[PDB]
Amino acid sequence: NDLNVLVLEDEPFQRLVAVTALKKVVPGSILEAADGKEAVAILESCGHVDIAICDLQMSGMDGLAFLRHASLSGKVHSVILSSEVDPILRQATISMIECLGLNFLGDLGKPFSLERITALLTRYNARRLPSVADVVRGLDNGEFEAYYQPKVALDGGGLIGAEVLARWNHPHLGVLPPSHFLYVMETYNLVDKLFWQLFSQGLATRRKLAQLGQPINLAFNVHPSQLGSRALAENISALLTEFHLPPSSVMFEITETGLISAPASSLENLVRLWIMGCGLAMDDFGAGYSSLDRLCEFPFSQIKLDRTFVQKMKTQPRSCAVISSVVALAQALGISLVVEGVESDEQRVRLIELGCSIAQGYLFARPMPEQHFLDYCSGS
Amino acid sequence: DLNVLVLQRLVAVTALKKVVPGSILEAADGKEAVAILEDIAICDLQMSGMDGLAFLRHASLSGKVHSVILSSEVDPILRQATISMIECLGLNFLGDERITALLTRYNAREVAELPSVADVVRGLDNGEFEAYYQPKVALDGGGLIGAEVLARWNHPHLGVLPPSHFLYVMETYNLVDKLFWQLFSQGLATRRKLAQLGQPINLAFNVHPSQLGSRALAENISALLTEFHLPPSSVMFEITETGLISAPASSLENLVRLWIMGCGLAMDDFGAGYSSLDRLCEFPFSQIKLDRTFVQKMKTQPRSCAVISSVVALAQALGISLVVEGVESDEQRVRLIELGCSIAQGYLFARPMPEQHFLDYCSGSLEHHHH
Amino acid sequence: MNDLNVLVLEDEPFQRLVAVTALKKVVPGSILEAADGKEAVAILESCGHVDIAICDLQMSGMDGLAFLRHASLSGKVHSVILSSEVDPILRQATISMIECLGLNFLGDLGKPFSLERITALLTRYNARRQDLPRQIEVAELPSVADVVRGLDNGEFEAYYQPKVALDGGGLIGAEVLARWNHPHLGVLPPSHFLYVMETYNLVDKLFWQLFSQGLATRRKLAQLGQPINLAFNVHPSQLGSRALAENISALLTEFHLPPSSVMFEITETGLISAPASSLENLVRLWIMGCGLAMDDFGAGYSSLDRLCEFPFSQIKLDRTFVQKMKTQPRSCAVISSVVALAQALGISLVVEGVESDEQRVRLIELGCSIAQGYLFARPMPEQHFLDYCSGS
Amino acid sequence: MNDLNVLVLEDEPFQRLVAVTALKKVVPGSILEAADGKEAVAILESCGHVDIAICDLQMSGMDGLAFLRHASLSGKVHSVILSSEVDPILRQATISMIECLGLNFLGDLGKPFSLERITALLTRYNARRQDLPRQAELPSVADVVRGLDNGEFEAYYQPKVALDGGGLIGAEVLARWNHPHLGVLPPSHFLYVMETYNLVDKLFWQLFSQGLATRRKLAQLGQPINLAFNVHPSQLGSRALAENISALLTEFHLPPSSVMFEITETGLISAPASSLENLVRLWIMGCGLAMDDFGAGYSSLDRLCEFPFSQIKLDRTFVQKMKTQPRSCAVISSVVALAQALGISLVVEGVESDEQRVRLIELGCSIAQGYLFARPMPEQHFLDYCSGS
Ligand SMILES: [Mg+2]
Ligand SMILES: [Mg+2]
Ligand SMILES: [Mg+2]
Ligand SMILES: [Mg+2]
Repeated sequence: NDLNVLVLEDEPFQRLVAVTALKKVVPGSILEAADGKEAVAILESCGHVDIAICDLQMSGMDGLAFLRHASLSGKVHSVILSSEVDPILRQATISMIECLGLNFLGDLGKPFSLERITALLTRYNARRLPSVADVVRGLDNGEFEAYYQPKVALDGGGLIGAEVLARWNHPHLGVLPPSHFLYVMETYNLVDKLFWQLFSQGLATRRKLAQLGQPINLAFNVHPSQLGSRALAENISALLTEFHLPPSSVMFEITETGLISAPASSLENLVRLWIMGCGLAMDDFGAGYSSLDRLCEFPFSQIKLDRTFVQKMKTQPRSCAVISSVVALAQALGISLVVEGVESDEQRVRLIELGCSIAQGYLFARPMPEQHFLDYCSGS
Repeated sequence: DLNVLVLQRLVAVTALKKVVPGSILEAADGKEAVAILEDIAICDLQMSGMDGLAFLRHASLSGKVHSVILSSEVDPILRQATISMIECLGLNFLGDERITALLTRYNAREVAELPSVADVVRGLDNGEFEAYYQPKVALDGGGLIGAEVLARWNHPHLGVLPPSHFLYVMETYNLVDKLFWQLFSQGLATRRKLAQLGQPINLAFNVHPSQLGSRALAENISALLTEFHLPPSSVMFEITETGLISAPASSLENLVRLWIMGCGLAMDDFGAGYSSLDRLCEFPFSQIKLDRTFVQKMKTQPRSCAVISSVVALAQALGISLVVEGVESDEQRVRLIELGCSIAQGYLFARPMPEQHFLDYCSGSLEHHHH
Repeated sequence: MNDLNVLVLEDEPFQRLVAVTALKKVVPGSILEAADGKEAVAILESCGHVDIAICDLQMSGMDGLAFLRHASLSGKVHSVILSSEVDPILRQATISMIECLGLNFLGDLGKPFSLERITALLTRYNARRQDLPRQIEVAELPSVADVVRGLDNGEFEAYYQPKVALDGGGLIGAEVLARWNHPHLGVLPPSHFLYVMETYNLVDKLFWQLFSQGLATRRKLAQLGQPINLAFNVHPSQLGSRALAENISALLTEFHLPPSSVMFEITETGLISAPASSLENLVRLWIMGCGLAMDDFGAGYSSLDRLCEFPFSQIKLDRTFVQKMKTQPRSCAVISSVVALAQALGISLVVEGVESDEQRVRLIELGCSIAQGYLFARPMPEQHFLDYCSGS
Repeated sequence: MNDLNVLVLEDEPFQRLVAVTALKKVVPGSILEAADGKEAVAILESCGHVDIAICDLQMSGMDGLAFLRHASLSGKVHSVILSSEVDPILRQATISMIECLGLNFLGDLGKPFSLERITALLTRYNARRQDLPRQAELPSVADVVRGLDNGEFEAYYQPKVALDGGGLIGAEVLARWNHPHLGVLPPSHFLYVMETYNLVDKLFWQLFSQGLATRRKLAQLGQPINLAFNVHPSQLGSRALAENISALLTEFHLPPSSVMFEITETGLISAPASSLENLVRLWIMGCGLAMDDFGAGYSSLDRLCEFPFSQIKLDRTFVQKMKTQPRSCAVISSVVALAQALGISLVVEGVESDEQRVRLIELGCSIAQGYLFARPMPEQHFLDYCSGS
């Protein structure tokens, strides 16, 4: 009311029947393409397209490449498939449409039953938690921004470094945390993609900080799956070069858990980064069995313990004992320890009493976007 | 007749001008060693070492060094990783006078060893891996229905090698993807010739399970098919039943795109789980294949025959093809025909061949059929 | 949000520890732990509700799925998370199978078990909590103790289900099936006791009670000139005892019965999961001359190869195969392959769960020959069964 | 390339089936399956040689590392393949730890087994078949059963001492076989088997009453040295343990406080809650409790609402690693810090040279065991040792 449908249908009689069925039910314009090249030109100059329709059973490798064109244009919202999808590959097909960053509206067979074209229109406008399609589009569209949380010294004011955190400017929900997209990115293998957007932003921020005479070390989280990648280390350097920042300006964090399930060849990237001089933190330390055995076998330059140690100090003396033990450990290996989630002064002094040097939490600073951080940094 | 580059820099070099008979070059950094071109590179790898990590890197794709002694005895804790890191560049790793001990080791370096990681990375980089082709044939008559594309290494000293001598390496070092694209385009080229000889014959490529998780496998396959002006159905992709079991969660995206494109999809080593019949049901493979042990155990085991029968019925009821592997003799060829099998691979027809042998096999076979 | 309730089923103490440690950090509420069926059913019995069960679908020490089935009958469980992110092709089928139990599928946990991922699944749960069916403590799921006393008070009766030819309904044999004459709940099928008996090693006790009620009946049939063989289910655990085959033979002799008058049935999963030492009893029953049937068949072929000679005279197709015929027609191809298999081995095929005549005709069309199900005859107590066995 | 014997250890029957199915297609030889230890050991005894053991170090109903240790001593096993690619950082330690047993490590299998990866490991095996071995009389199951049924096991005692001085604090009670033919044997030659055939408990009640006889002597003498007895996880099962321990202490006129129980970290981790209730019961009774073999990490601390341990003991390997693995010194430091902050004692084991006695002092360690001070002794020697002090 009024919609804008684009049908891709090669076979001319089929085209004829389809479009004619669409006139009856579809309030609004309708466009027509006899192949990929003609459809990609209807795109090359048109506004929004509410629904794209094409036939994946009949063709085939054209239909797929089209949908990508549909995807790349940024101009299409939803998809109806003009053949019935096989029950056994239903979810496969939907998921495939959604990794294009298109919404799957539905499917139906030629010649179209008119009641079925209504069902899907009603359903469509009825769409007026984020979906897979949403995440992919958000990512293909530079909506993801880097946030910054400082690692400060507990005693004094301090400013030692920062953890780069992923946030998403949602056009309707606003700023969101990883739990609302990492699932999707994790499941569909977009983590790498997000990583490189953020790593670039992060280095740009690192430059502005070097321009300002600030030794703020920027720490990035690396997903274990990336650790298996052939050229991660070689790509991190190429960018560190392109940006004229030195290795040591920068640090990569990997959880203890994720390090457990990491791919056979993870070490090839890890020796790289270590030699290079990049700092390497083992994050959420104390999560597996052999935590102490791990530090032994890999020269991590930092250890981080998480929100729960701090919270548990007061009510649970065993936490204090392990905080102290860890302090000793970092102390004896000559590396840094960051204690996360400090929210109160009580907590802060206790940590000092125990021996901890670095912290993060809402006491000092919540995660911040580039500018608020830069301002924060101009001040210590 | 012996080359040394190295990169206190004077202690080892007078200790070298006392040892190595030949041409001794030298440089202070990457840039100056990269110019020092116009056999052995000794290396300090607590250079820490991005400069310590520019050097070896041109060196490797330059084809300008073969072997690497480090100028430092690194911390045993990441000695393995560091060795993997060298070798992964395609450079051989000798070690850390113990000095002269390894310089005559490899100036000399007979039942000889399995290839090193470095060996395999090199061969991969220097076009030494070649597609071979084994025909799928109509048991009744003499094919020719298709061909499987296999990987062999034209190793410079050892001759032709089967995957046992390189695939572990590539799997552990995430190099299988790189081999696949090499052999895939080789196979597409052969498929052109095959059309050009009037023999449209489907070619099947084995896909490694890890590859199915890769973001744009199917689309690349798609682009490449367009480049070679070949239709999707001239090509097939085979994945082992167990491989599919261990496959990444994203795998179905690639499989559905291939199916939708119209390439064939074969489930290879059918029956190796655990859920075999259930799995066939949930995905529409156009072909399943039996391991060669099924045909071998046909004399001893009435059971082997039974499962062949069962699978023959399974494929005919799904309207898909069945390939039986391991056909080594004529008596097992006729037994297979009683059982209702139709397509086969095996030594009786042809072991895997390099392109030209395969083409000549094809010509001959066509000529035989026409009489 | 509140006292979330999470039960983790994990066999392997180091995975359990990793998982539990991660859950403690992030889950608001209690984390419960089970290493085996016994802990798991105990935890279930004492709990009022279990909001999320985290389950590993292949364990050595526990059948995860069987616990889920039992759990679904309890009323107490909202949702399931799987800790094996396995098998892409079979993933939908695995989901639906969970969903047909009553259960809600939340997602899979990775074998990392990343804290971020965990909170996603919790937010996800928490957004569904209301829309989910109420948790009630169903009193119809007899407790372990309660099962244990029934089994000590002679209230388990043998029922008999005929196996018949598909064209006609001519009698061929029958399976003996366990029913519980529950003092106050009525007559219960295996859904209501078998899983408990399996988990507390009480199956062997049930088998000896039913096996002799059955031989009694087989004796009466012989006397009637009715050559109907009776088939008894042997659970894999029972194969544990080196003397099973010898105990079975002493008992057959005691009842004046030849081995050929009887058959034993083991599931495919059971046969697969048994140590070779244990598989030696089947070889023995086979040599004695008993029939042997491999039960709930249909999954693949690798069970054919466990033993030097295939000891089985019969194969039975899993009940679900008839239901899937319309629902998923590719399953007709498996029925065909299994028909072809049985014929090639020269053994018989039974197809179970035949309820309508439209199924009967299709099964005949596929080449099936012997069948069990509601369409022909319900499980009967002895006298109804005996009377049924007068009509040819 | 033929007549191999391959042993597959696999807990989980579908995984075992897949592996065995793959193995039969490709191995020229025999494929032997073991679903547990009871089966692994039996296959071991009948076998005479096993070319390759395929083994999962992370199983539920079988300890894969234990079995490999036992196989290593039998000298019947050449190579190992691991059925998991687990843990890239800890991989080199794992390989070394295996090679230190005297087994050649071949590689990992992807734990749904590929055919071409099997024949690869096969070609690797063949290449390495004639390599130089390494390192010894292993008694059989039958032998252990009769040995045990015939009172051949004796209690030995190892003092726990102050690292400076040599002051006596306590003693661990140890097991030794007084074997009719091959002499005095340590647990390396019997415990694994007892562990896997449900015989440990029987060994325990013998040595416990032997140890009680010795404590009671010490107590009549007014020499209060607590004796620590190792408890195996399986025994935590029987809910009667503590009643039975309490009843013996009574029979011997001793209080709970005179005695201590030791349990390994991995033992503690492997245990159902139903079992840890038993540990608590001993602690409520007033027995001492130690966690043996400590130092992997911190996860053990959080299994019970109350930590029931008064003592923590590091493994021999730590003293040993001090040189060839300097980083481990940090962990000792760390454990010292832990133990101290917890207000419990820390025992370091396997101290040989006074050189390494000095470093432990630096690091902060106080209590110890090892050959520097006193080697395990039979009753009477130990009774005299104590008399000195
Ligand atoms: Mg982090
Ligand atoms: Mg193949
Ligand atoms: Mg049955
Ligand atoms: Mg001890």
